[PDB]
Amino acid sequence: KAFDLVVIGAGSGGLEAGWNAATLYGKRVAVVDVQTSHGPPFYAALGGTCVNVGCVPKKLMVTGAQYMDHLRESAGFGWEFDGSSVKANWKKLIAAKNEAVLDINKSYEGMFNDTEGLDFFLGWGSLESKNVVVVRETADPKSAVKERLQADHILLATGSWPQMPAIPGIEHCISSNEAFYLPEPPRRVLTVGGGFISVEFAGIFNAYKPPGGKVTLCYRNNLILRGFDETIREEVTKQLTANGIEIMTNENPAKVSLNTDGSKHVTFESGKTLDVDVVMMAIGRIPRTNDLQLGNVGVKLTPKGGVQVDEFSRTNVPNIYAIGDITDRLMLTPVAINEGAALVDTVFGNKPRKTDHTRVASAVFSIPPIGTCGLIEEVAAKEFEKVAVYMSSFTPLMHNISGSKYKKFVAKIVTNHSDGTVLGVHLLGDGAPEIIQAVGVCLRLNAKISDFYNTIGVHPTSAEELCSMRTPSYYYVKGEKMEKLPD
Amino acid sequence: AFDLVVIGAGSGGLEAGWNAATLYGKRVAVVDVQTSHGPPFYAALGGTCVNVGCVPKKLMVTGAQYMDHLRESAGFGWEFDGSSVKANWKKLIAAKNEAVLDINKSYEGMFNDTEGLDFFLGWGSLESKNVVVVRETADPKSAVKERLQADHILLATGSWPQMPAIPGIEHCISSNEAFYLPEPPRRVLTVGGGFISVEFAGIFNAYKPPGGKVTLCYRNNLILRGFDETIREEVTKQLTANGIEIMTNENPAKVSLNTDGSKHVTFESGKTLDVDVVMMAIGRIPRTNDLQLGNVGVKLTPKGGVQVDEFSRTNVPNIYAIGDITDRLMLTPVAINEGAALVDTVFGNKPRKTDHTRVASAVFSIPPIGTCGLIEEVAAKEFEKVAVYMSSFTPLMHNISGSKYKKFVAKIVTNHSDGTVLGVHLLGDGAPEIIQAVGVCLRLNAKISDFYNTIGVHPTSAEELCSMRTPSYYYVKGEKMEKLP
Ligand SMILES: Cc1cc2nc3c(=O)[nH]c(=O)nc-3n(C[C@H](O)[C@H](O)[C@H](O)COP(=O)(O)OP(=O)(O)OC[C@H]3O[C@@H](n4cnc5c(N)ncnc54)[C@H](O)[C@@H]3O)c2cc1C
Ligand SMILES: Cc1cc2nc3c(=O)[nH]c(=O)nc-3n(C[C@H](O)[C@H](O)[C@H](O)COP(=O)(O)OP(=O)(O)OC[C@H]3O[C@@H](n4cnc5c(N)ncnc54)[C@H](O)[C@@H]3O)c2cc1C
Ligand SMILES: FC(F)(F)CNCC#Cc1nc(-c2ccc3c(ccn3CCC3CCNCC3)c2)sc1C1(N2CCCC2)CCCCC1
Ligand SMILES: FC(F)(F)CNCC#Cc1nc(-c2ccc3c(ccn3CCC3CCNCC3)c2)sc1C1(N2CCCC2)CCCCC1
Repeated sequence: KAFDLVVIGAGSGGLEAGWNAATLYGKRVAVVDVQTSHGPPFYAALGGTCVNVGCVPKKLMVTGAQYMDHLRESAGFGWEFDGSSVKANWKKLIAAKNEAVLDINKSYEGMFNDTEGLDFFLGWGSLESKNVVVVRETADPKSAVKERLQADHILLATGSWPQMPAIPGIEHCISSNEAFYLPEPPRRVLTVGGGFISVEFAGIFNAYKPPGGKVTLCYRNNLILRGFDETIREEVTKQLTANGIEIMTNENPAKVSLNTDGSKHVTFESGKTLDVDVVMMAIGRIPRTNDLQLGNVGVKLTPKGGVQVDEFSRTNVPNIYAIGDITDRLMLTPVAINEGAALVDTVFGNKPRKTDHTRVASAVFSIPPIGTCGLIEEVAAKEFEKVAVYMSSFTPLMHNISGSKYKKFVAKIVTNHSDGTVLGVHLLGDGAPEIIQAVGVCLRLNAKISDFYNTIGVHPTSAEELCSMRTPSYYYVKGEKMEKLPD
Repeated sequence: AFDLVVIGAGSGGLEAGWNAATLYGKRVAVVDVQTSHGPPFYAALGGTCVNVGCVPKKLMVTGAQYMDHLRESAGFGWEFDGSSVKANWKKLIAAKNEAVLDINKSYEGMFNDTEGLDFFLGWGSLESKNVVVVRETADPKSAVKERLQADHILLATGSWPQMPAIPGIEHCISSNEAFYLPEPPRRVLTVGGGFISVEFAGIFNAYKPPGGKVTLCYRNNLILRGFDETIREEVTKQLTANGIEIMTNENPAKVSLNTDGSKHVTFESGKTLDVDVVMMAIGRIPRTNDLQLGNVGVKLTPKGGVQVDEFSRTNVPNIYAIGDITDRLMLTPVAINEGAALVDTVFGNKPRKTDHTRVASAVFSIPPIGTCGLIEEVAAKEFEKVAVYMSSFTPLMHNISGSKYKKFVAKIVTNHSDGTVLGVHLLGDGAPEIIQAVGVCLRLNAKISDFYNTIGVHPTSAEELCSMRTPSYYYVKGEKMEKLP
């Protein structure tokens, strides 16, 4: 079996590369993955982490969680019903999520069956030589060989995996993988970590918890969501707290033990203790390099765990490439897709293309959600002499009527004040993920603040706030925050 | 005397008045017929948008969307006593009224606390080229309250619902009265295919009592003329899917009262229909009749609008007109923009004119619409080679929500000679929020490549705009075809 391209990992980046190479350039492509559908024992499968245990199921479950707010908020608009009859059925949510993910799994299987020159191989891929991918029954190099795929080009696209801390009792904890299949919703749950996964699941568990429940989120440092706009970091903290979620900053689990009833007794480094039914570790994700036998061929890793690549996704070994989370840069599905498409254009279409990793728009599906693109102000302050910050914060009108007055919308714009170029936009509130997409197009066009405030607004929307800010709220000159420019 | 007298304390009038008083310290007078919302005049301090337009409409559509939320929650495991569910229209209106009144009071405070900015209650009209007379009523013979001497006069009285001349028209309401119905109508007929008719059809559909039915009729074949045709057809389907009856090629010919107070509607086709409310939403016309424009010779357009040049100047020197009274784009942000540009031009020697192209707008139907720029059939007449990029899909949540019919539609129209985006048209939840930043993109003359080379935000409906790289069909010399010749 001799192929133009062998892809290890049928995920976001791998599938884009395979589909493009086969359909746009008529190449013979083989793609390897460990399962054809979502779930245990391997969780990720055909379609990748995003489809199976990532963006897709997460979005469906956050959507379900939002109905706790919708039901309560409907009363302010005249909707009446027996509030004591409201119950949330977790099994129905999981079952419905499983059907939707499975429909995607089945669709991708049909893609392979019907696309000439695009073949799927079930098993574990690893590097035997520079031009041979071996597929084995299990991740263990001692397992039986299923196929040896001769490859002119090899693409490593195995994604990432939850990082689990080595504390006593870690075996009593779960990761996001298992959270997607919990048989019942935890009455008490501890989500460990300050990143988007911990925050998003905290909102899910908070909505579906049985009566007398409580969600606690802990984070080793002082403020959650490191890397996001600081104003938004503080606001989501308040709006999470306002919805019943306890946030434990400057705390970190030291050990976990079992109570007689099966619940978990958590002890933190500070000495505090907490009894919960589930402990979900979401402290990070690390590149999935352990099963590929990279040493057989000499593929180098970076000082971090990621496969080292240049801007064209080339490793140090000729004709072996790597994209997506395994490179440990921006762990986002659309980035992996773009890298895979650019790689195929470069290798097979003599159209050199490289992914732009700046000005990438992204979102956090907390409740309310975050939408962001570009630099935060403290980063821009170290790269530009004069930086201006335009800021607007307000409780939308519907939320004064709804009774959720804590739901303040935040809109921030960071600019290079020398010429007004927009460096970053940061949004908190309903619709922020949908708003920020086209803002990404604006930033690619090097839009200036005047391009925004001279655009006529759409009324009434939250987005029009971005076109209503023409005077900076404060500045950073040579890195120093100040309300007004010197002179 | 006054540097500026503004007739109409609405979107454009208040922007013009506020800017002139605070940015240039000019002495400004503003006239309006009411200080707070509601009958008999409905519009008041704050304009149509605040009192009987964008703001209350948005609140009431938000309330209407909960009918879908309550139903769709079941697909995600939520249950509750469905038989205990009631949509309390009176609570909605009461909540809406207090929100609008709070805005009325806010503008009331603005006038009291801003020097050089004064408000006069009454009906304004043109006595001469430098005199605005304020009377007690719209009747030109009613008692005079004030005579405002003005170096500059701004006409900003907005528009008014159009009503057809059919027997029994008096028994029909407009959008004005719809905001104050004491009870939600069990059976309602909304007349017209425009955005007001569609938006209120969804409001009435959500709050109607048991056994209710919303019917929308339009005199031609397809509602929402002027919007993208793919969206026009898909909106029709999704309105039908939610229980709204859409009567195309039908037009009321007469209305009479039944013995129970309901209305008996006879159509031109001979069909009949009994409803509790008939809402006329066939158009909006410039509100010029009460101004006595003949006293000074302000010329009107053949369609009834106050004729203005690019800087909002009438044919009479030092008399200007902005907003819906000009019969251009009847949008609040446009009126605001025209008002600010006028003041900058007149009182700041910084000539500014409003750009009326590539303006983003929205329809808060269920599902909503977001649009900016040209539709393809207009572009086809204006450009030799036009490409249309089209994508339809079911958002993830609607695979399990129980509303499979809620397709999201994304359309991009470009000048295929250079790929310049000429229009973007969206249908589905989030479209109003998505299209705002698209307006910034069109200002920057974004090309289709600028969209599909931008990395998407996943999972969102908006990322579909960055996923269309190949045209679905073209227009060449106005001729539709799948492939180029
Ligand atoms: C809970 C969660 C939520 C997320 N939400 C979002 C979001 O909202 N937006 C967003 O942009 N990103 C999100 N991400 C990130 C996104 O899922 C990843 O960045 C993206 O899936 C990376 O794709 P990839 O091609 O690098 O690898 P993946 O998509 O992870 O695909 C890797 C595939 O390789 C397979 N594989 C692994 N080892 C082998 C082997 N030896 N042989 C054969 N196959 C193998 C796996 O089964 C897997 O299917 C989320 C991630 C998580 C965990
Ligand atoms: C139901 C509905 C929904 C709408 N929704 C939207 C939307 O979502 N988005 C959007 O952009 N636009 C919307 N519009 C349009 C928007 O309301 C108008 O385009 C905007 O208000 C125009 O403002 P203006 O300054 O032209 O006049 P207006 O804001 O209408 O103000 C005119 C004012 O002048 C006063 N007046 C009139 N005659 C006299 C007189 N003789 N003397 C003194 N005062 C007088 C009136 O009382 C009124 O307050 C909607 C309109 C309606 C009817
Ligand atoms: F939520 C998700 F967004 F994740 C859902 N998945 C998105 C997708 C997809 C997709 N499905 C394809 C698909 C799916 C099924 C298919 C075929 C070809 C044949 N079949 C099955 C046959 C049936 C019946 C005949 N009509 C076509 C479908 C293609 S190709 C494809 C694209 N991607 C490439 C790889 C990643 C996704 C192709 C390029 C444009 C964007 C989407
Ligand atoms: F539809 C909306 F809901 F959006 C309407 N509200 C929008 C607004 C406003 C606004 N309010 C003002 C306002 C409102 C109240 C004010 C003052 C100055 C003094 N006051 C009184 C404040 C007192 C304080 C005590 N409590 C009573 C009110 C100013 S000035 C003003 C702005 N425009 C002015 C005219 C049109 C809008 C100013 C320029 C930026 C846009 C908004």
